Amino acid sequence: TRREAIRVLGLLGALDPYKHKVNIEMLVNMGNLPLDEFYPAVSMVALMRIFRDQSLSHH
Amino acid sequence: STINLQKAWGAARRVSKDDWLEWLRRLSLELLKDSSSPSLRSCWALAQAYNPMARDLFNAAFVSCWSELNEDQQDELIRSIELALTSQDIAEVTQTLLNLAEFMEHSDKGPLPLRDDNGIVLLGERAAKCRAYAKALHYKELEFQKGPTPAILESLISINNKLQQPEAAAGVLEYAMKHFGELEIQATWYEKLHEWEDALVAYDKKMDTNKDDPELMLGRMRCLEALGEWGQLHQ
Amino acid sequence: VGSDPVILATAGYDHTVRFWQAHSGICTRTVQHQDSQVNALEVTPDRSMIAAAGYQHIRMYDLNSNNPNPIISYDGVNKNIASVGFHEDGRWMYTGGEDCTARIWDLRSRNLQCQRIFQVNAPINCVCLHPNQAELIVGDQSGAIHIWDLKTDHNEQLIPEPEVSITSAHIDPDASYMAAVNSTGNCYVWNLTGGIGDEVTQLIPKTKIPAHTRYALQCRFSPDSTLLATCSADQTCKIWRTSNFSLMTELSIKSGNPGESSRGWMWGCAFSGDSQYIVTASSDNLARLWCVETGEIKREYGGHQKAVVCLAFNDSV
Amino acid sequence: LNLQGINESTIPKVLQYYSAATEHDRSWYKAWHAWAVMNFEAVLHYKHQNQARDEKKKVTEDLSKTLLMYTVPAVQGFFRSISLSRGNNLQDTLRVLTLWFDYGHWPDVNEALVEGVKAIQIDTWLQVIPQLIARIDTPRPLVGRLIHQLLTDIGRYHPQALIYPLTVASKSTTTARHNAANKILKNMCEHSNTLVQQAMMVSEELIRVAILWHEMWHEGLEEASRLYFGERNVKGMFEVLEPLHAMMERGPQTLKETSFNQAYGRDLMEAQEWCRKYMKSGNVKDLTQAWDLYYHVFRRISKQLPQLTSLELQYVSPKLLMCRDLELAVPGTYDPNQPIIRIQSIAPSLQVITSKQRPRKLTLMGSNGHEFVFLLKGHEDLRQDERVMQLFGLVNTLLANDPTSLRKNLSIQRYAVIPLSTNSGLIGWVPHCDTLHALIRDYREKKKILLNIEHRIMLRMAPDYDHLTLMQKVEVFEHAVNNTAGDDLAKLLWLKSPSSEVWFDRRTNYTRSLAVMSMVGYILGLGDRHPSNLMLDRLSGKILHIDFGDCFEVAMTREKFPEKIPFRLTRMLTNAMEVTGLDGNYRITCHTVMEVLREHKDSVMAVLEAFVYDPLLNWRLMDTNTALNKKAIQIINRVRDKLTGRDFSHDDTLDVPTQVELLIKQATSHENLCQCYIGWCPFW
Repeated sequence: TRREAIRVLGLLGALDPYKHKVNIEMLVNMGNLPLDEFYPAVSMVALMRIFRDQSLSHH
Repeated sequence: STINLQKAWGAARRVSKDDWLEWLRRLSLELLKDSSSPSLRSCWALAQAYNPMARDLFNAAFVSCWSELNEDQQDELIRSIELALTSQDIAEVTQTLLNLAEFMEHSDKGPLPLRDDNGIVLLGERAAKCRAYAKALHYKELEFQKGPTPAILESLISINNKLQQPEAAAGVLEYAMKHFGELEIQATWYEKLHEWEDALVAYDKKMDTNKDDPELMLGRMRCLEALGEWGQLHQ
Repeated sequence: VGSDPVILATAGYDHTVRFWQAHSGICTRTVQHQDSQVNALEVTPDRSMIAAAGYQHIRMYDLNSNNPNPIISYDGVNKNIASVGFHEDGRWMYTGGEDCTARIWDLRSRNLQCQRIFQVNAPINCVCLHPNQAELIVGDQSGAIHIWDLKTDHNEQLIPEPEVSITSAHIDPDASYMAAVNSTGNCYVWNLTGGIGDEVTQLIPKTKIPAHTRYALQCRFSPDSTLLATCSADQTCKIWRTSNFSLMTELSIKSGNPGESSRGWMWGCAFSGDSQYIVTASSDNLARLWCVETGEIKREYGGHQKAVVCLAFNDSV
Repeated sequence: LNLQGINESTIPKVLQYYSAATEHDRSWYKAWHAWAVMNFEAVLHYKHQNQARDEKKKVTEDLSKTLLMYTVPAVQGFFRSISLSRGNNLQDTLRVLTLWFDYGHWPDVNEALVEGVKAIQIDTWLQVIPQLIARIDTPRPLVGRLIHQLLTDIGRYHPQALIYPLTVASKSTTTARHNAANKILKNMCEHSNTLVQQAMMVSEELIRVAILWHEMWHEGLEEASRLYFGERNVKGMFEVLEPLHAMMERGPQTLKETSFNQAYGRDLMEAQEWCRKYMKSGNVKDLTQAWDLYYHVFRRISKQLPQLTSLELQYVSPKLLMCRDLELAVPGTYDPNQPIIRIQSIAPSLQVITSKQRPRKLTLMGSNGHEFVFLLKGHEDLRQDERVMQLFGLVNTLLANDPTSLRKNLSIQRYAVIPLSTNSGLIGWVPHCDTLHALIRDYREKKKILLNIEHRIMLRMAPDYDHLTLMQKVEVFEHAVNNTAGDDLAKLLWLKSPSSEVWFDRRTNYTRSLAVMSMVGYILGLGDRHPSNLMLDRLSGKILHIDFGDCFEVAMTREKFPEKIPFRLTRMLTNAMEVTGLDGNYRITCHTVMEVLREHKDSVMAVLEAFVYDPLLNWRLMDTNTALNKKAIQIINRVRDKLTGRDFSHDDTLDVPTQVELLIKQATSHENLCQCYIGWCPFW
């Protein structure tokens, strides 16, 4: 599969990304508040990654 | 959280990638209990369940642990950082070790005193091996504002062809004309920037004074095959 | 004070104009100024008073009486009057403005206006005058030296090179050499012609010398027609001569510290009677007495506290 | 043109030379483009020959009967270019009008407009709607009456993009201008009888929201007092007061209008009686009581000026509270190839920007659940600032054909200026952007540094900084450069970005997007630009500018040290660019702009012939003279001499890198930065 997919992607030719783009938060709140107010305001920032659709079903 | 700090720092017994990724997880677990703020304790129960939890709050648990000890074990922390990337460089481990030196310099307490050099050469070469070209330009203004030496500006031309920014490397040749001279101008800049017309005078005045250098002989013979003059090259 | 043939006056920024002596080292008095600055200082040759010019005012002081008061203040002209010109005894007066006018004033007239207006196309930088009211030499910003006549208006416009910015002009009493130094450092040397009753003055290009690199401030010939100094802003001064153009003494007031710059420039120079002593005004608040041939520190006066641009000098013995 | 040029012998040669190329391919655009340009330049060359050899009606007839012979190559050459333009209608539309603006009283022009107007598609002339209204006072019955026929053809399709320049036409000063506009407004009421009567109700009440009653009496007293006390005004003072005396006949209706009645409405009608005690002889005691009342109400108005922070719309203009479900779409973004987006209603409360010139920051409600923020100004000049907005898109159009310009990927944002009156307007506020005045001045308190710490030391050095000469402003400049650091503004970008890949891209976008209007403004003639007009994207880092209304000697009229500085050369803009030198993102960035702004002659010579020849916009040349024929020729002479690059030495034609080099050391050295005003602040 690997030796033939290179042949498939290379027999077409090259492609420029500037014409390809025609068809197709973490460190911001710390810059305003000091370190004494950011240390309680980070744990829920470490908790909302669990709130992305995957890591809830066992814990 | 005081006596047990002198155990997981000077290990130096890491061979396989399981051990290299197991060291950072218990290091992130050790950085939690030292902070006096109770907001860092709630994630310790979730770190045993969720395995990438070490990649979530390691920035906030570093300054609160570094600014707690009585200025005695900070040098041991510096030696634990420096001896972690000495040999057997794994890419994401070096990414984690360069992300540890990121949260500190956004504050008003100064950057991290790694090597008493603020992390220029040691983490920059690891970021260059990990292909972090946005990180490779950060210490360039550190090297420029601390004394221009002739081993600085010759390294920025190699990180521009894979960055595809030709205007950033085109402001380099005329900078050495009215500030540096002629003795500090080499033929390295003309080769990687893909021109072979104006440099032929430089190759003729360089290769005729000294002996026939092999690398300059390989560079001189591209002047006939990149422009389309295959008549003299066969001779 | 008035019996001193060597008259030296130094002005500052703190509304103080102080008269300094030669070989005594005693400050006489201070002159208070009213809410402006003084741009030009010149001792009148009658050995009784001294004239000055500043922003939106033209005033004259006294030398004999201590702490004088302004009696007659010729006003009406504004916008940075810098260049002054005077008679060989102290009768006439000429001010130079940027409004492309060549005003003719008098100390014994009645009207408070000018006499005639000569129009140019650039602001006037330097004004040179013959001692018996013969010709007028005008330097501009565009780089066109103008020679003008008082009663017939014989214009002589000379453009050496575009993109220049001249500093000062001077002529020897023998009327035989002229030097023009721009902001770059090109010293145009022009030979004169001895025409008194005919006004020939056909100029001949002798030798262009790019001596200085940075900006210049003032050039002045020697009264013995021997030397020629050109002050620059690079904290050094390379004086030259007229005949052979040989480097005699490089007066260097440089520091040598790369971490400490902008101490003091070579603002004003003044040749002595036998071309041995020179008066140096700088911005380091240390008025030094340098030498021409030797070039060492003779006297030091840390009296002023602010920067000094111009001076007033007279050797009327 | 390389061998001989233009004379009285090569004009019949090039006609045959282009008609030979015309007869082969009829569908080839350049045979009707370049030949049309060659026909259009002949009329201007003949006019310049007449104005330079004869003038500086016996010659006017010999010119007009000659141009009658050169008419049949000239007029019919453009319409085939407008039937085959397909996108570039910025040049093919106006060139059949500017001759019609000059000699439109001809029967040949009358028979020439039949085949062009009545045989063109509708999607071409939907962009020249505000420009074809400002010629309403033409005394010729043939020129000034074709607009009433043109609005019939334009107004048949897309009626939503028509009333925004028609609102300002019915509020003219004199009588004879707005009568034809009222005729146009009566003609526009034959479609639905829904949009005009509601659009007037929206527009007049948003003008009522824009300016208040007690705000105008401030400058109404400050003008009418100071003219009479300083400049010896007799009859013009009543001319200043008479718009204020022709206002209080409508009567109060609402709660704020009742508060104005109980707060001030007792002495405004009575003081005119004092004026009736002044018109008989001109006494002092029969008028100083009116001055007492004016000076009493002036302080009472001025005490309430810091008390205006947030307002509610039911107090000022509650006419937008009764009846709903309108059809008022979003102004400025009406595209014929996109569906319409309507506005539901107005927000009851909105944050209002407090400044010196009194702006407003209003918002609208879209039909997709997203907010739209706009800026609302008053008593200013933006009729000249809207004539430079249509040239912001044609640059992005022209950079889409040459392959050098495609590799840079210019993203030049723009908006649409909505006209309101002769003094107020509507600025399209680009959301999530900022000026740099809010970044540095909030960053300056972070490192425990006060504001004037670089200034007071200069007050220790020289307190006469606005009074020094040319040679004495040399040493004072570098004290804030060599002593103090310069890496302060480069750290506040680092304290905002979440990563470093986006950070270097945004920091380099701050630099690569400032050298694209530094030479366009050099052609246009900018000067005296304070940094509060800067527009920086707080998400991507793009550079935009506003307030282009002092060009062409208006910025060089003032006597408070008029500078000759086209682009900024402070320590901020120098140290913002990184440490490879000074020609990294400045020389190569200017390498691309020069050819794409030089050889596109048809697009750069199609905009400046509109607002200069506009009779409503010549008053900026009136402000120079404390006539127009001497100045209007020299303006286009200066434009041509800046486009050819022969500004310094007039012996040879310099190429692109030499012209880029000419715009470097003219502002790098210090002879031009010390002739500036204190508001420019070279110590920043």
